[PDB]
Amino acid sequence: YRVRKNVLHLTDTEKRDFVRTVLILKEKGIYDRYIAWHGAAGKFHTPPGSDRNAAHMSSAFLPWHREYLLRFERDLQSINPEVTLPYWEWETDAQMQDPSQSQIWSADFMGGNGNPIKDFIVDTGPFAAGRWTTIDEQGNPSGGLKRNFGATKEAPTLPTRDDVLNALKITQYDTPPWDMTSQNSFRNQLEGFINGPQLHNRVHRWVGGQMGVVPTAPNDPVFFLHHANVDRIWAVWQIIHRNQNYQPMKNGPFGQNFRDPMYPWNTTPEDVMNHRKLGYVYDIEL
Amino acid sequence: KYRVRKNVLHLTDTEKRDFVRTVLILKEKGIYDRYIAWHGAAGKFHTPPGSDRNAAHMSSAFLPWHREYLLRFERDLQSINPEVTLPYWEWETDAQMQDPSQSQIWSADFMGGNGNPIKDFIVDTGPFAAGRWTTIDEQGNPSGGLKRNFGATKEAPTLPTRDDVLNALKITQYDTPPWDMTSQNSFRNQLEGFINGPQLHNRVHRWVGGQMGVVPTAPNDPVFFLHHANVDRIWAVWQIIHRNQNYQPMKNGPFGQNFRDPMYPWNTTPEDVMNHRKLGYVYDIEL
Ligand SMILES: CC(=O)N1CCC(Cc2ccc(F)cc2)CC1
Ligand SMILES: CC(=O)N1CCC(Cc2ccc(F)cc2)CC1
Ligand SMILES: [Cu+2]
Ligand SMILES: [Cu+2]
Ligand SMILES: [Cu+2]
Ligand SMILES: [Cu+2]
Repeated sequence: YRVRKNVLHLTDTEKRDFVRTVLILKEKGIYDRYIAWHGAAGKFHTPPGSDRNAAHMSSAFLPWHREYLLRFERDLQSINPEVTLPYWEWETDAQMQDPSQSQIWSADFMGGNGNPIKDFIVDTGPFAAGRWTTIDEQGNPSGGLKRNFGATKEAPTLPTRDDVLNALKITQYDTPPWDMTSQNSFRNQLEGFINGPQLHNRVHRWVGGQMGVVPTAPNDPVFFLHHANVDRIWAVWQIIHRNQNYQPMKNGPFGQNFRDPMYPWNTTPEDVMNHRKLGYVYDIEL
Repeated sequence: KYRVRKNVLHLTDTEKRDFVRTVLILKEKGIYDRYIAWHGAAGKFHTPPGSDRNAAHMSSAFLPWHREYLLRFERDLQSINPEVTLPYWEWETDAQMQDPSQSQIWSADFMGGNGNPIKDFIVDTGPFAAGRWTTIDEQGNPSGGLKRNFGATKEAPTLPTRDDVLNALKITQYDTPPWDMTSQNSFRNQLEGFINGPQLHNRVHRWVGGQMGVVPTAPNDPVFFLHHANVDRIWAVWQIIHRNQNYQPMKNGPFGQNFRDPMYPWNTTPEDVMNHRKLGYVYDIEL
């Protein structure tokens, strides 16, 4: 009942209402809760000793962020019942010679790249320094939003459309030991550790700035449109592989299994396996 | 009103045994680690960023946060054993003793004893000793055992007394602006222990030492829950005395500190946990 559109197919009002609603949540102090939640899960290892955490590098990577975006979208609609979370189709932006000139990086939406003159501090758009305060790992002020498109050796370019399709061809959702080293795994493949960095992981490194590391990534509002696309690819995969379900169903590390509570919530992957059941849908399904 | 919360000294041998085992079950399942993480995560959620106030401490939300914290915890106990309830450690009566480190609460059948100076004060007695109990650090990585150092600090060589508790109950205002560590004439700040600190709640932490000495790793010691159960009790008693004194601020305080503001990392508000009886439990001193 709640359509989630593509950024390029948004009206000027839809772009305006979305941005404005985010700034309100920021002013209310609700936005910082999500920044903290994301960082808090990143240090919750399942189990302690492994490199697997509640939100990343394991099987719960996809359902966690789905619930994450869901709650966020719910807080959006508590302000404006018409606003929904759009998605950034970065696989299509890769077609451009220079993706930074895309309409998603316009001054009326997310702003542009960082300014090399000003330590790559974002000085354009509604989320520039002085109009948008960011925090660091410890929860202290950091001094502005940063962005450095394709300035990394491991990720100088965005992933391609072919990368997305090759990921959808995978049969298993995930494979043991449900981590960074999982092979033939759609979860691990979409995350981006298969000959990394790729896809989701590559996009983070590509954007740079706060998006470059896990604990500070949600400081950039593009984080939510990026994962909305990640959530879409997962949704499409479920539609293709109707007979394939979430893995592991159990006996994986606690907090990674199908009926396990996902820190820091009581929500289980089962509770968020069907995005239609959650009350939203993507425009490509219509 | 149906779930009695008793005193550790008033517990049977069976009740102590059942409680301890239940804690060990939650630990093995991986549920216990959630609370350690929750506590540490709120300690770095500053309200607002820049200030010394966090979601769980050094502010007005200190008391309702831990009440909800203990509430959720007590519920996870009953998911295992529906008869087990969370006891409280009356540290004010232990202060009466010549040596508090001799309380029956520090016996091998409950919480174990003090730390071993030979092995960096690692606990080697009780059900939560090294090898029977794994602990984690700030970053969420294994730390290698529980520590305890009773009264080894200059600013907290002794536990707080009954008079400290009484004098705190004599305070009229729940809290005062700027609703933080420097609040004066505040029951919250008093009971927390920043008034000539460390005192009361804060002093107990520093007294026990080890993981209990710092905020992010404090829940690694199961005594953390019996300690805050006593802190919650004193708060409950204060509410009974001053029935028309309510939570402050009702508004205009930092977000997450107000009466109807969600307490990170939950959606629970101080209003939702203002009446402990409505939460489904009571303390034995009320009967
Ligand atoms: C490939 C690589 O080493 N990285 C490490 C950094 C990481 C960044 C990141 C940030 C937030 C997330 F929720 C997930 C991942 C991307 C993958
Ligand atoms: C007085 C003092 O400086 N402290 C700092 C250390 C702190 C310990 C502590 C641990 C966990 C809590 F939930 C609350 C408090 C007690 C107060
Ligand atoms: Cu994430
Ligand atoms: Cu991400
Ligand atoms: Cu605490
Ligand atoms: Cu405490």
